[PDB]
Amino acid sequence: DPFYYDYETVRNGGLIFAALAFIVGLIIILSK
Amino acid sequence: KERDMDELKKEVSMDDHKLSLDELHRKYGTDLSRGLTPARAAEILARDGPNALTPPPTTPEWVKFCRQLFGGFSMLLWIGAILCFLAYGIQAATEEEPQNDNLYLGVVLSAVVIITGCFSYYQEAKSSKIMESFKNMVPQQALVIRNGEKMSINAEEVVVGDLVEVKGGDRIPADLRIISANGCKVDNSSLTGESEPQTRSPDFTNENPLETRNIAFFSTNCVEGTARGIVVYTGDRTVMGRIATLASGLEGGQTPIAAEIEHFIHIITGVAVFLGVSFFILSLILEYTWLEAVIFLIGIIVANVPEGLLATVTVCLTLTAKRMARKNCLVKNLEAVETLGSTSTICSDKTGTLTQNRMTVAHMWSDNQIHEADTTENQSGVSFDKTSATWLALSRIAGLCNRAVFQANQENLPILKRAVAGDASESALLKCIELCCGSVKEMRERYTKIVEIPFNSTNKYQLSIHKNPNTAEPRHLLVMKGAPERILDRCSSILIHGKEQPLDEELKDAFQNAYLELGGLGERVLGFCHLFLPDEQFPEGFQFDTDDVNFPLDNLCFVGLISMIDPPRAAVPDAVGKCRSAGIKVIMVTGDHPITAKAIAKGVGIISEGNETVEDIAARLNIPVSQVNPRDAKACVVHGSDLKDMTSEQLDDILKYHTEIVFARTSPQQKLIIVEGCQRQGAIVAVTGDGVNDSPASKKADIGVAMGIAGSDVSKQAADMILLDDNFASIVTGVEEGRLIFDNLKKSIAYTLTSNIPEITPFLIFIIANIPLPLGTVTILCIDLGTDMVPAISLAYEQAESDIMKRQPRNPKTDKLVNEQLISMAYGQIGMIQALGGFFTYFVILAENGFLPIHLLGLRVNWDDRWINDVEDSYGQQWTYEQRKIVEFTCHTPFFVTIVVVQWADLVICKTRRNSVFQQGMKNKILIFGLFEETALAAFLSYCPGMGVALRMYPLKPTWWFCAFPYSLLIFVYDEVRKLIIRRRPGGWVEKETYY
Amino acid sequence: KKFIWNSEKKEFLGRTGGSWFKILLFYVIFYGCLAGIFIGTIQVMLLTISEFKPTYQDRVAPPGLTQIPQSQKTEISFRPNDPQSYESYVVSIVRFLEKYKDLAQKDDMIFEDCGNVPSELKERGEYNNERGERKVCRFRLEWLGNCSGLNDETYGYKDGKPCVIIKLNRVLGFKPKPPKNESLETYPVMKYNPYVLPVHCTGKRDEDKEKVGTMEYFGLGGYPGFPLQYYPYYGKLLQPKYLQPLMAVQFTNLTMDTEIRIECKAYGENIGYSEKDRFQGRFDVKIEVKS
Ligand SMILES: *[C@@H]1O[C@H](CO)[C@@H](O[C@@H]2O[C@H](CO)[C@@H](O)[C@H](O)[C@H]2NC(C)=O)[C@H](O)[C@H]1NC(C)=O
Ligand SMILES: *[C@@H]1O[C@H](CO)[C@@H](O[C@@H]2O[C@H](CO)[C@@H](O)[C@H](O)[C@H]2NC(C)=O)[C@H](O)[C@H]1NC(C)=O
Ligand SMILES: CC(C)CCC[C@@H](C)[C@H]1CC[C@H]2[C@@H]3CC=C4C[C@@H](O)CC[C@]4(C)[C@H]3CC[C@]12C
Ligand SMILES: CC(C)CCC[C@@H](C)[C@H]1CC[C@H]2[C@@H]3CC=C4C[C@@H](O)CC[C@]4(C)[C@H]3CC[C@]12C
Ligand SMILES: CC(C)CCC[C@@H](C)[C@H]1CC[C@H]2[C@@H]3CC=C4C[C@@H](O)CC[C@]4(C)[C@H]3CC[C@]12C
Ligand SMILES: C[C@]12CC[C@H](O)C[C@H]1CC[C@@H]1[C@@H]2CC[C@]2(C)[C@@H](c3ccc(=O)oc3)CC[C@]12O
Ligand SMILES: *[C@@H]1O[C@H](CO)[C@@H](O)[C@H](O)[C@H]1NC(C)=O
Ligand SMILES: [Mg+2]
Ligand SMILES: [Mg+2]
Ligand code: NA
Repeated sequence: DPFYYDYETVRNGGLIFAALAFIVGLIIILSK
Repeated sequence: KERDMDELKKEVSMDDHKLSLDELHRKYGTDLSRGLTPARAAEILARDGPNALTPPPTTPEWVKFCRQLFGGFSMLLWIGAILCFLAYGIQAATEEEPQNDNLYLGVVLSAVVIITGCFSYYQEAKSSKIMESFKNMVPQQALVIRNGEKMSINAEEVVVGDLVEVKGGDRIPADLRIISANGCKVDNSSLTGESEPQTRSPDFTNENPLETRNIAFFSTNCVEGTARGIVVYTGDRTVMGRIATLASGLEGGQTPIAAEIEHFIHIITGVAVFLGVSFFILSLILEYTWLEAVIFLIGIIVANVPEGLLATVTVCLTLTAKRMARKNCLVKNLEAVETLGSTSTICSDKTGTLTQNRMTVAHMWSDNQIHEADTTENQSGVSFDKTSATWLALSRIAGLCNRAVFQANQENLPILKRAVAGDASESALLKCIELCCGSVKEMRERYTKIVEIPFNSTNKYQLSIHKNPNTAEPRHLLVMKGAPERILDRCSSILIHGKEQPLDEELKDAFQNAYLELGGLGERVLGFCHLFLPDEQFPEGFQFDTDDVNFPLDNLCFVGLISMIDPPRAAVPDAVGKCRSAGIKVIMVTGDHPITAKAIAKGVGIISEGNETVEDIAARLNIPVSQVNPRDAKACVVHGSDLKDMTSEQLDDILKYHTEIVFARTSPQQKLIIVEGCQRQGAIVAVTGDGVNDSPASKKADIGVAMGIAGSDVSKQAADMILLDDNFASIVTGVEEGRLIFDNLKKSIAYTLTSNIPEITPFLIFIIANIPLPLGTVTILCIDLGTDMVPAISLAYEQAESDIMKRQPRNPKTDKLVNEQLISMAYGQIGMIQALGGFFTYFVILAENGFLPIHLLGLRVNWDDRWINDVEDSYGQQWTYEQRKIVEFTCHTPFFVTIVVVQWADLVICKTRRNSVFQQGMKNKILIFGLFEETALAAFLSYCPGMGVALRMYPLKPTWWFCAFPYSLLIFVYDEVRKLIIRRRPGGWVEKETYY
Repeated sequence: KKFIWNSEKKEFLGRTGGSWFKILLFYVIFYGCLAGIFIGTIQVMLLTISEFKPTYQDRVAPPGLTQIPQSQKTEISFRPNDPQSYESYVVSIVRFLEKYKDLAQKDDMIFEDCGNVPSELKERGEYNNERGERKVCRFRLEWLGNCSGLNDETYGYKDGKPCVIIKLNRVLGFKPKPPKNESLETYPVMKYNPYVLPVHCTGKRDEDKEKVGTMEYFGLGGYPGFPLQYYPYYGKLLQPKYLQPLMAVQFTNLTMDTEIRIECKAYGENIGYSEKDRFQGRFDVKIEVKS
């Protein structure tokens, strides 16, 4: 039915993106 | 009535020193050789107060915490919180089921102010805490003669009118009136700035109590000799006491950064109330009532108040102050970190600040040639030639014929900073021999001294005879030193490369010109000579008792002169050059003698080589000084004696027509007068000093710089910045950082001020077009105090785009921190595009869910209604209340995300004000993390489970993340062509209209 | 310092005349370009959506359940005697049913007589524009017995024992699916389970359920629900003047001078509910006939 949206997949992707972007930024400020 | 009290303290002191010993003992009632009875001493001790300055005014910690809770920026946020609670109070009593938004915002603004206060308070308190760790006040007991007996009592138990004795090394307790001296030399450096140890004689010499020798002063140290005296002044009534009390009771002024923030708030609230009032009238003209229009006015005014710019500006200043504390340049006041950059006229002190305040061997004479020795504080200079026989003889004459030796603990300390017991001149000689000629311990004991002759009161000469340890000649080695005029009369032989020659005038006149060269250079010169006593007329058994002529006074062998002076610190000349390069006027203000002040000025850079004073031209032309036109003289020396008879206009002319000025023999009060004269011109002033005489000058100056170790406690407390390492180059670093953080603050402010247009425009058109609310309040908080915090803080880490130490100091009346160009950029061009991008994402979300944009007009009337659950969209569908409200909140979330997307480009373009993003480069790692954290945080606030419940932020369909991309690219390209036209065309359109 | 208004060297409000013209011209060109850009992008956005169907329809998954007296707080408080006390209600009922009169549904080119008995769904092809303007099934007021009447311009409704009709939220392409014959305890209802969306009202607690004595439902042919022959909806563009099904509910035995809560819950598989939106699927009302 067109009255359904897979919000769990989009939400999961957004949380994974936020996690990767934040850990990458942390690697950016830790130049070693 | 404290005005009169301060006025009687701005005047130079008076005295009664010029009195016969009988008139003095009659006025004070004291025995000249027995002092007074202990009962009389206790009666005065319990009559006027102990001999100690009244403690400073204690500053309770709740006072400065409330201070951090107030100010100019925090006050704007306070009025914003008050307006929020006023609006909420109106909304509570007047309408049904009032909204908690305004209350939420008011408590948030209050929390922002309180947190900023806690942070800034902890920082200033940390600075003062590490400052208390520098007060090493060791009690010092004075030697007082009372009832005919000598007793050592605490300095505070000393009273007025009692006999006091001081020994070489002891500190002058109170202000004494010398009655009997024995070759006594005191140290008036920390008080009157007099570098060389000024001797103290019982006879009155000068009408000025500071210049005369019959007066010892509070906080001064008796260098050599012993003396007696009657205490004339005690406690706060003393000279340095009146100076310290004047310093404590002076005005601090308004720092330039503070005035800039105030002007910034003036423009912020100006446009805020303009928009609020014009929209209040517009709302009443449309349909809304006074009840609603008042809430609109408060919402528009409060919305235009940067809530996070306070914490960002504070952290900016804190970061730069952190770098200052890293280089041992501590700032007591936070905003004081910026004043150095805005400075345009530096008034410096000579003794202890421009110089090392220590006698050092400057130049030597040998083979009719001048040899300059290394006079740096850390020994990082050129070393003279130390392989000739003339040096091997002169070094022994100095290392042997000298009453100077190291003390007990002088082992691990360096050769220069270590303490030496004796005369300052002999100390400089001992250090130079111990540094450039091995060691003087084994060199002095190698030549066993037989008979010596110390310095004489007339024809000052110091001689001594020693045994000869050479394995080729057993003749006695006699050495003697003294003034060159006393040694020239007792010399016939001259040493050269190892052999002797007669006193031919061809080289004797060359010695005279060398003497006048080292003398005219402001240095003190001495002559050294020696002679081999014939072991045939004075065998090894004969004892030359110091009674008659046992040594030939004349026919000696002169080896060479040895000059000495207090040399400037290592990086002092280079620092002065850097300051002048940045367009900062350097003016020396010292109480030392003019003959030495002019030499040190020319040696450090205050007086450029080639420039002539009003007297130099008259001397070069052999004409009276009253004839030369002062306009033909760029530099000028102003004596303190003449400064006393000056008016305001005269001092104004001295500073306006003379570029290199040197104030000599100036009292601390005159130093304050000079600082005020410089401030009358309207320029930022920085006073750099160490002694107590720098307290009233460092206090009244826009920014005071005290020496962390070589400085006095009074001027160190009355200052605004401390140099814990005494590295005068820190002044240059300070003037650089002060300009650096200034420009970075401009960038950071333009960033926070750009986000206000897309934060207010949704509400504005919500009032006009009557469309559903495009942007929510909590989302606005997630932008101002959420994402944008890291980019704005990272904007402080930006470096110089061009050379900042090259441009002239900013004009306070022209280059303001937030000029009308920043408003035209943030509020006018960039923020406008960001607002359009937000509205685009808004219309995309609503048109895709069934509400075409054209249909959104006049829809908010029934949209916001909580009971109309059948709201027709553009497709004929019926929407309930919560369904369409879910769309409005899931419509606020992408508006916030759109803000972050446009802030990416806004941050990259604000990072560079004139250079291109490709020229400067994304080398700011904090900025990269700022964008990464900003985006990750924005995504987390939308996709975290339970956000549409707590913060009412619902998840976004991925295509929403791209509705804002073209606007960001547009912003970036627009600002890029802006900076490109500014680069290619530096004349006026793009520069005077948008370049802020 | 705030009298920079003018000078003999040409300045107005802060700057000169030629500078005012330069800045004004720049801002006009700049904002004009911004407007053209926003309009062009909004046009592309208009080109990404169709005229016969909304792109996203998930935010209206559970249809709502509204009523005719759009009360300020879903409360019906009036006096059985004072005609002005219940004027706000009757006005909205007459205005709502003004499009259901026999004279309003007179054109045979846009109206189609569905039938006196609820039948299966009526699918009129696809949602494209290849077909002409679809037909809308008629719904005469006579179906709502005891709450329609043959009154004059003013529908003399019920003073004592009021009437409250319910309506299902019009959704494009929505096909209502009533519950299976395996009804999980659905409060006595007729056996016409296959071609009508059931809607049953009740109290809210042990008190409201006792105060509300008897309720009488009215619908198509006498069934308490919505007939499937009127669905699905094909948008306002393709089906203008569409009349969604209606179903009236009358509360005969009420306790006068007492505010009682009623919950009219619509049942079905394609009918969702929500603890946050008391209108999604269900519907609430606070009736109080104070004499
Ligand atoms: C509609 O209202 C009428 C009253 O106008 C109801 O008619 C009554 O019905 C009862 C049976 O339930 C009879 O005993 C009465 O004699 C009738 N009175 C009149 C005046 O006709 C009718 O029942 C109502 N319809 C429904 C479906 O409840
Ligand atoms: C309608 O409701 C009334 C109550 O308002 C019912 O009549 C009451 O019945 C109780 C006994 O259970 C008596 O104690 C009351 O005196 C009665 N009141 C009246 C006014 O008659 C009545 O039975 C209900 N009728 C229907 C058809 O539901
Ligand atoms: C201008 C460029 C270099 C910036 C690079 C970042 C861009 C490409 C990133 C930043 C945030 C990202 C989005 C983060 C969140 C969502 C939701 C997720 O469930 C699908 C991906 C999607 C839709 C991403 C698409 C790509 C995106 C827009
Ligand atoms: C809700 C709507 C109608 C309000 C419209 C406001 C527009 C027309 C206003 C808002 C801000 C204004 C600008 C503010 C800044 C500048 C720079 C200044 O030195 C001259 C005025 C100028 C160039 C203004 C032009 C008009 C302007 C763009
Ligand atoms: C001169 C050139 C570079 C300008 C080209 C404009 C481009 C960058 C703009 C014009 C219209 C824009 C699109 C308009 C429509 C859609 C559908 C929407 O649901 C998501 C945004 C999205 C996907 C936009 C992405 C960016 C876009 C394609
Ligand atoms: C409560 C509010 C009243 C007007 C209308 O009913 C909409 C309501 C919800 C949104 C709320 C406004 C009030 C002003 C805002 C806080 C005001 C604002 C926003 C951010 C900010 O920093 O300062 C003010 C603009 C809109 C606002 O957020
Ligand atoms: C449902 O079941 C009843 C008997 O339990 C039967 O009479 C009725 O016809 C059934 N309806 C359908 C649609 O199967
Ligand atoms: Mg803001
Ligand atoms: Mg000094
Ligand atoms: Na100060």
